[PDB]
Amino acid sequence: MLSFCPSCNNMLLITSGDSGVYTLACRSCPYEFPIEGIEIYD
Amino acid sequence: DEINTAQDKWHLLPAFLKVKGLVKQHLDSFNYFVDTDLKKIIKANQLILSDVDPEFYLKYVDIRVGKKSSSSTKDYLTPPHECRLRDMTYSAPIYVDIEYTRGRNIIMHKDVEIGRMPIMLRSNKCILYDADESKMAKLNECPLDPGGYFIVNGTEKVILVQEQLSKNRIIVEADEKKGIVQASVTSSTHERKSKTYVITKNGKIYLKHNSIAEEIPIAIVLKACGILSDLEIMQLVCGNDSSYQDIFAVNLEESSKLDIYTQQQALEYIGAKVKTMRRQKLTILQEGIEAIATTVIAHLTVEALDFREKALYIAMMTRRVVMAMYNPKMIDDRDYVGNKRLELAGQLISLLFEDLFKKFNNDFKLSIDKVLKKPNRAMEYDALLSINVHSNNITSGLNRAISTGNWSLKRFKMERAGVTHVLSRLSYISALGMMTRISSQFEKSRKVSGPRALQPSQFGMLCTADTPEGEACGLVKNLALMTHITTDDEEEPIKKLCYVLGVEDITLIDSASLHLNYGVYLNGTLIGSIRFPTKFVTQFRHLRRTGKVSEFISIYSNSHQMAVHIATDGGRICRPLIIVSDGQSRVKDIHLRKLLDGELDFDDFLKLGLVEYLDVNEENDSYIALYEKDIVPSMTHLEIEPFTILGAVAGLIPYPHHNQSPRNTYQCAMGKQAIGAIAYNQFKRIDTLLYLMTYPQQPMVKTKTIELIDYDKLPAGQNATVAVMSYSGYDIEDALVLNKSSIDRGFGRCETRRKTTTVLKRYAN
Amino acid sequence: VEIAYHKCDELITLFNKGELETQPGCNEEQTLEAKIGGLLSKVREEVGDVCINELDNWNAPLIMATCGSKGSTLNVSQMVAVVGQQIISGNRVPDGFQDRSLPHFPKNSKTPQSKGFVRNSFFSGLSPPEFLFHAISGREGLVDTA
Amino acid sequence: NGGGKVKPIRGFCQRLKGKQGRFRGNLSGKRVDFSGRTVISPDPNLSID
Amino acid sequence: SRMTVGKMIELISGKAGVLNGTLEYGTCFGGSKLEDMSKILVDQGFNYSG
Amino acid sequence: LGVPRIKEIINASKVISTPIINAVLVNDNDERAARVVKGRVEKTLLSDVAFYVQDVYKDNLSFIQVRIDLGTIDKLQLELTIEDIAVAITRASKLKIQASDVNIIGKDRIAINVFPSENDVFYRMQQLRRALPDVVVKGLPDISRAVINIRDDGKRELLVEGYGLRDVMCTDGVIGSRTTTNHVLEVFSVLGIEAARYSIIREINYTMSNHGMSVDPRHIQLLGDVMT
Amino acid sequence: KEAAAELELLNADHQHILRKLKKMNNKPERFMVFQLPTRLPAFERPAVGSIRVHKSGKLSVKIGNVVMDIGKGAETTFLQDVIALSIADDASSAELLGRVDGKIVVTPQI
Amino acid sequence: IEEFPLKISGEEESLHVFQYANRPRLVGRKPAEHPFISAARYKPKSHLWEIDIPLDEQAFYNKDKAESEWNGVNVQTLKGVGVENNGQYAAFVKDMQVYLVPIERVAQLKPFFKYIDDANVTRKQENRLTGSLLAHKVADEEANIELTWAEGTFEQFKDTIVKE
DNA sequence: AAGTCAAGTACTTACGCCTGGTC
DNA sequence: GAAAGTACTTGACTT
RNA sequence: AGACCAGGC
Ligand SMILES: [Zn+2]
Repeated sequence: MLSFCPSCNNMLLITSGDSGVYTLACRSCPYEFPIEGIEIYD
Repeated sequence: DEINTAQDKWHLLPAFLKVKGLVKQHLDSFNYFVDTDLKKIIKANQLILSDVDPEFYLKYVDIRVGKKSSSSTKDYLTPPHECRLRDMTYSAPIYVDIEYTRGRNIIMHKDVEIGRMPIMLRSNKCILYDADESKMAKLNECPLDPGGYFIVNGTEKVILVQEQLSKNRIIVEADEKKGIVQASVTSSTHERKSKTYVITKNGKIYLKHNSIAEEIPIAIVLKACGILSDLEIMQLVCGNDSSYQDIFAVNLEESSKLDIYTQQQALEYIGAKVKTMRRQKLTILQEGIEAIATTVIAHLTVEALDFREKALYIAMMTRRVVMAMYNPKMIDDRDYVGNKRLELAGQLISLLFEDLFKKFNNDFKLSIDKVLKKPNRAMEYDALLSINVHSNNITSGLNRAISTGNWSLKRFKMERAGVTHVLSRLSYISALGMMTRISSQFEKSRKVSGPRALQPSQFGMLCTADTPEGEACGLVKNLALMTHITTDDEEEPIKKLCYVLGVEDITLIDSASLHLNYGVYLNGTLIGSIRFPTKFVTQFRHLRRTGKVSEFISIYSNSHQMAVHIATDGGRICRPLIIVSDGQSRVKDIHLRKLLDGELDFDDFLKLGLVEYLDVNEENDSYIALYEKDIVPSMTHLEIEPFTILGAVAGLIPYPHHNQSPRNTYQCAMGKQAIGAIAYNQFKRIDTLLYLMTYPQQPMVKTKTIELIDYDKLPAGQNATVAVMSYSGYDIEDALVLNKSSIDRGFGRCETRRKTTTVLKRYAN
Repeated sequence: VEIAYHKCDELITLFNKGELETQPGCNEEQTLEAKIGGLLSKVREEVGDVCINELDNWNAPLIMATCGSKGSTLNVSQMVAVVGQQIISGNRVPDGFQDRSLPHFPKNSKTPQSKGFVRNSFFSGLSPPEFLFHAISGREGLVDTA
Repeated sequence: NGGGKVKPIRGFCQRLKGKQGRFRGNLSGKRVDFSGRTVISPDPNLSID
Repeated sequence: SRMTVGKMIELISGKAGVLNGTLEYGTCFGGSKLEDMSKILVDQGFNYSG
Repeated sequence: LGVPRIKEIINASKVISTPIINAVLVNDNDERAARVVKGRVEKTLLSDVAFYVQDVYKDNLSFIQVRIDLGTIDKLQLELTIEDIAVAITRASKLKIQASDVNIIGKDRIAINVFPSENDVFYRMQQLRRALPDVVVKGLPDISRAVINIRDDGKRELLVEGYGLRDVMCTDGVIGSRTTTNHVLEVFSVLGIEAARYSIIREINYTMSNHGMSVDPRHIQLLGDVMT
Repeated sequence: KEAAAELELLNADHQHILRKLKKMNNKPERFMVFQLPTRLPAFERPAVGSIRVHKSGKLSVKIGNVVMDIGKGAETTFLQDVIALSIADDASSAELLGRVDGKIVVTPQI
Repeated sequence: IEEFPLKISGEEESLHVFQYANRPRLVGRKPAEHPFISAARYKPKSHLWEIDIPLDEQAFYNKDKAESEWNGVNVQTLKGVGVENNGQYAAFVKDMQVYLVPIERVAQLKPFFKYIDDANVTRKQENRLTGSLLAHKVADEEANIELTWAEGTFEQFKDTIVKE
């Protein structure tokens, strides 16, 4: 989906949250996301 | 007759060719060699230091060729003739000056001869330089001899001009199936090394090398190249928009999932996966083994002390290949002269001479080590007399190498065969024809027709006629009448000047940028990245044409691929022409009348900014006219003498344009097989095989080229009448008919001279 | 020859800035490439057609090319009237430089005479960039048989 | 130490190998005695054969 | 078949040069005209071309 | 055409360059069956008709969203409505990816759900994403391209490039009685022996009867016989 | 259209840079940075000329004693967040003057 | 027509200029926003300036990951390499005249983690040498300096002003 | 755990004949 | 460095 | 004997 984190600005990968929730966080640095993710390519 | 504009243009070539002779190559390079190269090579190692004894050191202050004291030269250096008759070589002694120091605490000097060395004909150190008439009659030899050849051990051989692929430059090729490949080669001093970038699959790209074992994930390499932030990377090799994102995003994705950052895993990865360690002084082992690696591995050309320079360069190297991965075309094929560079013998002799000198060192160092390990009486000398009998290894070593054609190097370790060729003497053309000829190396391909057929870029820089029809076709070419081979100037005094012209250092520049205009490349290296290309180009060319850095260092714009190139790297062909300012020529009549009458000679027009040399890929950017009549004032340059397109050997044929190319090609091969009177000294000369003519005559129809090359002074053939009719019947297909009593008064009467050699030896008995 | 020039020049000005019906010759710029090849072809042969037709009787090349001796009517036509369309590789004189045959021609070389075309015979002589083009085809055919 | 790489050293399967060495060049490629060679030149007067 | 017209012109330019006692120049892309050789011939009693 | 083609024959190699196949359909007509069998047999129109491909993540569910535009299937003739690409979608699923689930709602939207080295789901879906607009909806896995050309005087027919043969001959809509195919070795794998020998002497005669002269009919038949 | 496009920007740039020069005039902290050739000769040697609008709205820099040096404009910006810091003697630390505004280079000419 | 005077200031401790490619401009009409809390480290002849920026607990902090791995709730860390190039000056406009103070050396700012090199070790654990490594082996050894950043300005002008 | 159809790496030949000089 | 083909040690997929 | 290079058709 090619997203990025403020500050460090590397990449955002989807990680499985415990018990039912699906989240995403930047690797090696603390962060979390509200989801509602979307992408479209033609 | 008044002076017109369509006349004096032809008078320009004799003024140009009278200063610089028909053969520049061998002469000019050998002259630069014996002065610049000799003083530089000896400066590389000026000292020999061995371990034993309290202190010993030896320094070579100066090295010269056959010149010292009040003596202008050797008392008598054997002439070319006598040297050829006695089978002796042609050489001049090498004078060296060294400073010896013993444990007797001394500092002293001397002048010694380390050995001999071959000297080429028509050189500054020869006896034939600037000599006229009776001087030649006394020295028993011909004034019209071309010169520029080495005579050793009886007969004489010639070092042939060898073509080489582009050195220290990026070249990108595309392929069916697997993908796109770019190759990078260079040499720094002792070693030569090649880098190969490759995309195997997925769009994710790999780096192959003989140093590192297997195919690194470059996105990790770039982390080891000093950059961390990711998307800065993407915004560099890809940048703003369109489809360049998703392709490189694949590698970007899976590279940072398993192992991600610029420091920790970056260096350690490469270091653990790296090949043989060379076994000595090896263990610093840490992230620091990759430090030395990351500095010098493949891209070592840039190097220095930072990670920023090399990084962006590799990134920009990734920039181009992902563009041609998108769609076909958009590449650089390796065919035409623009990507090719030729190297004169001047560099090759230096490579061969420095190897034998290096071999002498360690042997000479170990020579004194004998008595050094011996208990008593420390020795002052025998680093003189004993190394003199140990000398001459350079003599025979260099003489065997030049006579054989097999060069043995312990540094680059490149063994090259088929370099030197024996000069074939039949007619006067064959001697001048074999010289000024371009050879080629490697590339194989007897099957491939790619590097065979002629290409439009060859025009004016090479002969489009001459070619040795046979097994080898198009693999050997010839230079035109007016050409100049580029030397090397310097590096440092460009950048600093370029910075003054408004360009800025790449370090301070934030790199998000494919976006602002072009950028300035120095020998392929991105430096300035400056806006406003117009004022940059024009003013730079003005500083060239007028007061500074003439000839090479030419600048050309690149429209599609966004950049502006400045190349100072020499070893390439240059051609002269005339600048047209505004709507009309810069020459303008009376200036040329001032020339032909009494004065002004040549090379003065360069000072006045009239005639100059285009070159490289800059010849593509410019616009060249044909005739002064044809001018439409959109034109940057006109051309002087359009008939110079053909070579010197092909200038014999009358009305060449009336015929077809296959006919002119055959004559170039047969024309050198004709039998002439050769030289004046011919009767006093003993050859191995020679054919003579009795009553030679000039052609009834001459050419403008044959006068400048001095042909009709020594013509080959018999001028005779003829009739076109069907007669005989012994004629028919491709067979002529002669006439007796025309032949009985003689016609084309020949003579055949051969020789025989015997030697009376003495055994051990 | 002149009437066959501006017609193609009218076709080539519609290339980039205009639209035209394309044959099933796939993509663009190949369309007119087949048209410029077809037009200049016929014009060449047409010029050489009236040449030999009006040529005088008892001449050697006609009679010699007439029966058994040497060559054909096509050969003598190139000597006298006009030559045309030197073509190797199956196409027209691929660019050595960027988007141009020779530096002597403007950028984006399209129009006839800029690529692989000569309106001059062997008798009248050859314009300077009418030569290199002929040298190509000569070199190509020579290395072929070899 | 120094160096190797002398090619011709193979003594048996090479001389017997095809083309120049034995089977093709020498064996079925033999030489003809009582022969001659020279250039060419026309003539009307000699009948064919 | 061999198709060279450059040789056939050489005779006229050569013959005209001998009659004038001068070596006749020739070159690619230019040089001595063929037409002037015809009038140099025809005035001395020779057919204009060859 | 020329001598390297004879090399391809004489060598009798498995593969070969641009092996065109000739076939007759029914009759001479411009519409319908002419373009019908044209759009039947080749490649994948999946990446074409796909409209936009959407990737959505909401709550605990993973969604692959591909909505097909009906406009292309109407103009370009392919026989199905929705479910037959859905079974073609599950073909792709069965082949290189997974057997899990499939969804159908409206405007031909197909949803794909996945669930179980950490965070593999993101890396999983990332690869499944790019690989989706590829897989074949209809036709065979052979043909590089086809062409509809004017046959003989006024008639019409098509020529196809591929190794397919029998399968495109088995394909309904075309009469397979009189046909032809190159690279004889494969013709031996279907008709075999005699018919292949008749074909190899047919091509040898053809290509050598164009460039010039004559080889005569006798010498050719013996060459093909001693091989077969 | 080489000369065309560039002279169009030169006009504009010689105006726009004048505004942002006088837009920061009084003394809130606002900074710009310069790039100049080396060796810096000017006129006198006891032990400089300046910028201004040329006639008819043009812009010309200069130095004294028969020399004319004019250049303006800069490469693309909007990325950099920049401030110069004060370091002295390795003693104390880091005095910050605040932010940055513009960028300009000056090329010599005929 | 008119005249804009310019001056060239003196030494004044010289200067060092900061830049970082991480945070762009706010795109609003007001470009200026600034980092806080300083905490820089320093070394001679190659400085490699370190930059520390606070981390907010209020927004998307992800505490469960932190407590499991690092104490890295603590202030963010950035570093960078300095470089020098001649002929570069800085400018500020006062009244109707222009004043100019030379910049000297320049540096780039991009981050890195000691939460990494230390974590990589604790995970794993349980004669010439010139050029590159010489700038490394010496680097790690010779760098410890505590710089306290304090921002105030009065005499920064008048010092150079009276030099006219 | 046999029987299985499809994959990576490793091999021998690609021009008829002659006539000259050189180590 | 040739390119073209042919021959020889291992994995999914079943039963 | 085994080698080379040029070149001939
Ligand atoms: Zn982040």
